[PDB]
Amino acid sequence: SEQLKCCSGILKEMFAKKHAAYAWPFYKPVDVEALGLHDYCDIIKHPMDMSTIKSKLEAREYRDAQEFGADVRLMFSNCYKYNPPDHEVVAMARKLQDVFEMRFAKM
Amino acid sequence: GKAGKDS
Repeated sequence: SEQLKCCSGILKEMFAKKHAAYAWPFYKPVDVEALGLHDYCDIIKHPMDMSTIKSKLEAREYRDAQEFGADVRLMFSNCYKYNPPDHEVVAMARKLQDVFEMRFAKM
Repeated sequence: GKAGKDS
């Protein structure tokens, strides 16, 4: 229970104004109808995003912090898999993942 | 894939 409270706090920080300039691509599910994304679901078998993670915390779907962390890392991994490594969204992902990993390590 | 983002 205490683990999951910390997970909620980590996600709240990831949604916070101070990180918004690089966190915003991850707020909502990737829009697969947008121009250029017609192949997203062919490449990414398990989409994930911060609003879906929030809804799962609110439904108590995660039984512990490790399950929550797996979905956060899935979100970042999907970004690293789909996009070219030099893409601006990958640099944003690395920054937000640093925010996450330092908090998740220290809970 | 994804375009230049910035918003």
